[PDB]
Amino acid sequence: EPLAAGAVILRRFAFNAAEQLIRDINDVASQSPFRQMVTPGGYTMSVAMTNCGHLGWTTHRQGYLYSPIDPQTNKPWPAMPQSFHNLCQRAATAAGYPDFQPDACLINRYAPGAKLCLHQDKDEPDLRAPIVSVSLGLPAIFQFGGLKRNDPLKRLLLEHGDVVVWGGESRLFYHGIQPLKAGFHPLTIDCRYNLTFRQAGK
DNA sequence: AGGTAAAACGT
DNA sequence: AACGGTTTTACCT
Ligand SMILES: O=C(O)CCC(=O)C(=O)O
Ligand SMILES: [Mn+2]
Repeated sequence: EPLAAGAVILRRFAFNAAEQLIRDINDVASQSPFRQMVTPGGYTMSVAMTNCGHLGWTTHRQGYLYSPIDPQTNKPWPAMPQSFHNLCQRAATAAGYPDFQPDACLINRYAPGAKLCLHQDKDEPDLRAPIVSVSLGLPAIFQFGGLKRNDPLKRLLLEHGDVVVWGGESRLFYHGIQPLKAGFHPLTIDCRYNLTFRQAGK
């Protein structure tokens, strides 16, 4: 059984590419550091984030925004690593989205207990473009629902190297990550990373 | 009028 | 601890 209409999980798709992806996460973070963003309501997110590529997802007092500039450093986000772009392209093609051209990569870091409450990815103007989501390190429970918040949830363990792609009919589906369980991974030591690729511009 | 804020406590 | 209330409102454009 596939995940949803226009959605698929590619298990261990990024396993072989993982070590290089993690080196490149470190390189990106050396320029635009991980930070826990503050919601408009004034709460600090448990997930630490940074971005690469032309546009980066951020919180602001007025809401959420994709920006070409890191508001912390006041410099552009680091360029999207070739390893990121190549993996994303291969995953998108395998998932049935061969024309996907991302211009934005959000890098999430989960410490033990870190979560991402059920939400939609909707800050992007071109809804024809899919989401490519790459898991690295410690395993996490991914929630995948429907168009409405109360739509029944699928719960899927996402392990190191797993790639999830959604778009088309499932593009605006609610999804999230349950509080991360503590553990060890030889490549990340004590955390989970996630790479979320999007077309956020035109 | 529609979009977005909640990507964030009680049972 | 899975589910759902809150946005059951307050501001922008
Ligand atoms: O960490 C994940 O697997 C999901 C991340 C996510 O939903 C997001 O960054 O919008
Ligand atoms: Mn998301």
